[PDB]
Formats: sequence, C-alpha cells, structure tokens
Amino acid sequence: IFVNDDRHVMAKHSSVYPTQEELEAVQNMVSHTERALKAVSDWIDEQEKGRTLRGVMRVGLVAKGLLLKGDLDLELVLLCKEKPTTALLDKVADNLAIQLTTVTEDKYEILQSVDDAAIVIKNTKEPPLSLTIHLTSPVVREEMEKNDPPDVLDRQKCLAALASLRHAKWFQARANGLKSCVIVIRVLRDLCTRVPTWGPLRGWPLELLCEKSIGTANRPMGAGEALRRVLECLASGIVMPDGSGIYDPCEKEATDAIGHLDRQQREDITQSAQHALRLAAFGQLHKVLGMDPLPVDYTVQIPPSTTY
Amino acid sequence: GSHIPFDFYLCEMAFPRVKPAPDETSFSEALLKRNQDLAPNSAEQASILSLVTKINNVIDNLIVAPGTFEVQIEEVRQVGSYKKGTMTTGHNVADLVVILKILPTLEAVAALGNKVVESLRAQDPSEVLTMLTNETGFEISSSDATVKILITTVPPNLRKLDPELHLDIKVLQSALAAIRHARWFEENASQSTVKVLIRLLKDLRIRFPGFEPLTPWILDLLGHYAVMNNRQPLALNVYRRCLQILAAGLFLPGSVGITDPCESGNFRVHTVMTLEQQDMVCYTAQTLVRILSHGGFRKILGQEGDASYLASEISTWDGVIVTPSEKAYEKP
Ligand SMILES: O=c1ccn([C@@H]2O[C@H](COP(=O)(O)OP(=O)(O)OP(=O)(O)O)[C@@H](O)[C@H]2O)c(=O)[nH]1
Ligand SMILES: [Mg+2]
Repeated sequence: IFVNDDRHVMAKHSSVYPTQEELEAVQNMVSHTERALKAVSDWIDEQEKGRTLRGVMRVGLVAKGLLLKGDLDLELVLLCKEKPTTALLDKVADNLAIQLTTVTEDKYEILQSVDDAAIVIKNTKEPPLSLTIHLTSPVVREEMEKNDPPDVLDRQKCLAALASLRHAKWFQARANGLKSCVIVIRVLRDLCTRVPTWGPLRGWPLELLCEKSIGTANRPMGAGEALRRVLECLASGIVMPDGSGIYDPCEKEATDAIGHLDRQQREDITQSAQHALRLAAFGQLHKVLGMDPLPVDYTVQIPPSTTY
Repeated sequence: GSHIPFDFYLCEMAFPRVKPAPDETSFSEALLKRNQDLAPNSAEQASILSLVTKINNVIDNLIVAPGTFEVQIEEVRQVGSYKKGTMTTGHNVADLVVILKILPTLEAVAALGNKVVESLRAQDPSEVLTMLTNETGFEISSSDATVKILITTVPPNLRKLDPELHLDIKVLQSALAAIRHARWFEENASQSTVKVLIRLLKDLRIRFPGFEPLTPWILDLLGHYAVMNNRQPLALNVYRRCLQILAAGLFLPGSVGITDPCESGNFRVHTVMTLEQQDMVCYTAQTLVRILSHGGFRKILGQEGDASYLASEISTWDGVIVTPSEKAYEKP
C-alpha cells in the first residue's frame, strides 16, 4: 500500500542523498583523520613506555548515515584514559599535523579550541569539509554523577561529547535496522531545513521521534507509510505542552528530548504536522515534500572504520 | 487498508512520561457536571419508561394473541438511545423495532399503528396520545414522551421486495441493523463510562458542525473504542483520546479506522462519510486537540457559551495564537 507515496518519498530521498563526490571526500577525510589519530596515539604510548588515548569514535551525521547534499560538518570523538586537558589537546593537535603526512599529501588546516574542548580540521576543497574532533573521557561522567591538573577541559563540553557518543551507539542499535526509519529521517531532516517551523526538531529529537513512532507499529512499513505514521504521531498532540513529550533514552535522569521547545513552537509544529497528514491522506504528499507531483542498504553511506 | 493510524494509548509503554501527569481534576469535574446537565430528569425517564412499557406490552400481546388482526408481528426489540442508556435531556424519544411476518406495506404500517394506539386508548381513555405514520413506520407520543416504531420484516422477505408496493429496502435494513447495534452495545459497550462519553460526543457533534457527518453508530463505536480498546477502562477525561484519534486520521483514507462489528466481512464504518467530510471531521478534531491542550476544555464542553467559532477562527490562549486546521481535500 501507498505505492505512489513510496515513489515520492524515495524520489525526494534521491534528491537530498549526497553525491559520490561528496561521499568520496568524506570517506577520505574521515579515513585520513582516523588513521592519523591512530598514529598520534601510537606515538604517545611509546613516549610513555620509555592507554592515554583510548579510542576514536564516529558520531553525528557520519555515524548515523544522515549526511545530505550540502552537509560540510563531520564529527569524531577522542576518548582519553584520564580527564582530557589543555596539555593533551595541544600535544594531539600538533602531532596530528605530522601524522597525517604518513597517510596522505592532502593539506588540512588544524585549529584547536580549548573552550570547545575539540580540534577542528578543515580541508582545502570548495566547499571545504569541516570535521570536529571532540576530546572527552568517561572519568568525567563518573564525576558529574558524584586531585588533577589545573587545565581540565570544560566538563559541559566533555559531557555533551559523551551524549552524542551515546546517541551514535543508540542509533546504530535501534534506528538503523528499523525499516524506512533512516530514510524518513533524512527526508524529514530536509523538511526541517525548508520549513523553519520544523527547525527546532532537527537532529536528536527528530531521530527519536522517527524511531519511536515507526517502531511502535506492528509490522515493517514502506517509506510512504512510515513517514505518515510520523505525521499522525505529531498530529495526535505528542509534542504539546501537556503530554508524554519525547523521553530521552540516553539519559540516566528523566529528560525530554524536546523539553526545550516553547508553547508556541509546540503549537505551530503540531498544526503543521496535522495539515501535512491530511495532505498526505488526500494524495498531496508531494506538497509536504516540497516537490512537484511525479509523472538495498541506503543506510550505509560510508564504509565502517578499519582503524577503529 | 491494513493501515492503523497512531494511538498513544495503544503503545503507551514506548512513550514514558518525564514529569508526573498534570492534575486534570477540574477537567474530570466539568466532564461529570456536563453529563449531569445532559442527563434526563426524573420526571422525564418516568414518562418514557411508562410509554415504552405500555406500547411494548400491546405489541408483546399482539405477538402471542395475533387475534383476528391481519398484521403478524414476529418480534419486537428496544434499540437506540433508550435501550443503551445514552439519552439526552430534551429529547424524550424511544426507538422500538417491530419485525413484521409478511411484507411491510404502507397500509399495514398504518393499520398496526392505529391498532396499537387504539389498544392504549381502550385501556386508558383519560390519557391523550397522538399517532402518526411516516415512511419508516409510525410514532406514538404523549404530552411528554414519544416512542418511534421502526418497521421492518424477516429477511426472507427482503429479497422479495417490490419498489412500489413495500417500504424502501434501505429503511428495512436500517431497522435490522439497529437491532444488531443494540445487541452489540448491551453486550460490549454496556459500561458506565462508555455510556457517559457517547452522551458527551453527541453533544460535541451538535456544538461543532464539523462533526456533523458523524452518525450515532460511529459515535457509539468511537466512545467504546476510546474507553475500552487498550486492561481496565480509561478514565472519562482520558475524552482526550477521542479527539486525538480523530486528529491522527482514524477516519481518513488508507486507514482501517473502525470495522463494523455488526456487518460482514470487514466494513469500515467511516466509509459512509464522503472524502470531503472525512477531511472536515479530521481537521475539526485537530483544532479541538490543540485547544484542549491550551486548557480550553470549558469551551470544548460548552460551559462557556458558543464555541463553534473556535474551529474556524483564530484564538489566543494565554499569548499562544491558535490557528484552526483548514480544508486539505481537493474535489477533482
Ligand atoms: O429508519 C430507521 C431505521 C433504523 N434506525 C436505527 O435506529 C437508531 C436510531 O438512533 P437515534 O437517531 O434515536 O439516535 P440515538 O437513539 O442513539 O440518540 P437519540 O437521538 O435517540 O437520543 C439508529 O442507530 C438506526 O440504526 C433508525 O433510527 N431509523
Ligand atoms: Mg432515540
């Protein structure tokens, strides 16, 4: 059922799904940078021997396979045995410049920000890719939950890096295998961009909303039916001031994924979704997708890591 | 279509609440107060019960002792609002379905009606009644209550109808379906809260012409479904689900909606509403869902005058501007 609605959501999908040239550039930069951090680590373990860096992880768009046409922002997480500091940031950012040279001749600008507790990497392509390397440590969660240098990195910034890392693991386990979920999220990510009313849902809240709504169905759905179920969900008044709200699965304390929305946003987003639903029900879903009426493993965008 | 719209109460385990469910005490009080305003007084149910007894008896008799009378009655059933106990004040009318043995002609419908009222008048010459026929049977009413008699026949006679000699096949089939509804209702929807809600939905549909296309039968199935289809019944105020399922397109194209329990094989009750009407019902409930969230339940329940404007006009709820949902259906 919903053949025509499947045609439109899949064609819109194609329209927003990044190109091989974008993807190939992502693969390259990510691969280069991962393999470079692999060395930056190996180099340290040697200095100590004569641990500190526990791993490198993909998060955000890259990991979730949520890259679309025009996305120039990638992200990684750097795990540190201890609590990352300013000394380690400078040491990594610097040595990273030397280790990249062992993997590629491409030139990357390396810029650090002690405040963002991260190391940004920009390449030289038009437009340029920007990959942010967030440094953090579990020893930080333990501590928030309950005798070190004087240059600890911003706990808030380090705690957020763990959150996204938990979002990335959750997404791969729950959302990925959910049929039409990753597709609906992409096509709805593009709608949150086009319609400023949906803006506030962009990212985590949208991802959760789509997994929840689509996951509560009895059986697997197509892209058409799946997207509808998300409209219905909203149309029911889920994000209204009073009501469950979207509960955050990656939080030990009860957290609302959309608790930041304000009374009017909740009203507008709901009234929009409501209208979008009926439009879909009456064969006008192309209008919700901002397109003209028409006449495998899409989840896997870039290869999994070898280095990590 | 095998498509089931979204229902929060069908999969609640997947949406844990973050902060304790707000206190809807006032809402529950108003819901009961209104049920009380709509409920028939003690004078009203006496007059009805009295008239329903009198007539039902005369008919019971005519069935055991057909006498010399040329109208064979095979069965009589109490159906509709009076039987289910969802009656509203001001409308003291009961529905009786009388299944005739032979073909239900226009002459017979008048003979039976006049024979019935004549029996009441022989028993009680003092009480004044009036008896009128129509195209669906006849009516008998006193000074404060009316009993509608819905004529039909034993199915055997349905395939043998005559477009010009007997009553409309549709009318006869409607009366029979009425019997199945009451049977199903007494059997399945006979719950204290279900009956209270159906009375409130009947009121909502009257103050909001958006809900006009909704029939008594759909309302019955909707109230029962909102209360019972989930272990225990849902609290009366948790009414909110009725609006929420209409809003998520339970009665929209492509949706299973509700299947008729009194028909075969898998009929969608909302299939009797046009596409335009479906759209209308939906977007009406869509506005009322939003309006209830803004704490406008006193208006929704009709305790604050007319609110029919809420569904077509912009309203400001505590600084929040509410824009009513609009037509999305396009007549090709
Ligand atoms: O001609 C017919 C044939 C059949 N029926 C059947 O009888 C029932 C009449 O239903 P009503 O119109 O009386 O609605 P109600 O009793 O639920 O609420 P009130 O307005 O009475 O308070 C309907 O459910 C229909 O199936 C008729 O009403 N008229
Ligand atoms: Mg009635």
